[PDB]
Amino acid sequence: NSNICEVCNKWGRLFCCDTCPRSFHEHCHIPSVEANKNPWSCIFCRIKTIQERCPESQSGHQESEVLMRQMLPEEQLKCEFLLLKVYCDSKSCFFASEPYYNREGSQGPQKPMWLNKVKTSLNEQMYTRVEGFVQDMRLIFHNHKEFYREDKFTRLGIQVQDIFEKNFRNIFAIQETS
Ligand SMILES: [Zn+2]
Ligand SMILES: [Zn+2]
Ligand SMILES: [Zn+2]
Repeated sequence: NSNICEVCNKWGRLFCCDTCPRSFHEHCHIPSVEANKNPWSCIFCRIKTIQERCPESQSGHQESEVLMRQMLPEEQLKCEFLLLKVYCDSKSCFFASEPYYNREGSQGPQKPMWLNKVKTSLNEQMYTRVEGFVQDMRLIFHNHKEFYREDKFTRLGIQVQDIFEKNFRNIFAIQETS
């Protein structure tokens, strides 16, 4: 197994996957690493198993169909993995915790949003459809663009949104387009 956390790239108290060489901090894995379960398989292994069981699940889909799916166990898992993929980028630190807004010439957003809040919402099964999760994720970056306006700090929102969007298209097998 790896000697660093797959998500945050630091050593510490790590839990090791039994089916691949990844390791995790307890609250870096999503969902949080399970108390018992020997063997234990991480979210990367669980996602690979879904595709292996149903190879046709990788054929191209329309985004509009994906968004309307109900959050059954497999879609819940895919959203947890997509959230994890955003936490795996170090620039996710800017969007993890509750923001505040006091900048000359800007007003804060109507509905603030952040990664930890989305993490809690997923854990408490508050989203009924994939659309709920995706809308909150996109809102994080949209609020950031709007608030920071012409400051070059707006680019962090662009960069982290690109990681989200790429991973969304991969995990949910969105039909490739020009
Ligand atoms: Zn970690
Ligand atoms: Zn694994
Ligand atoms: Zn199948």
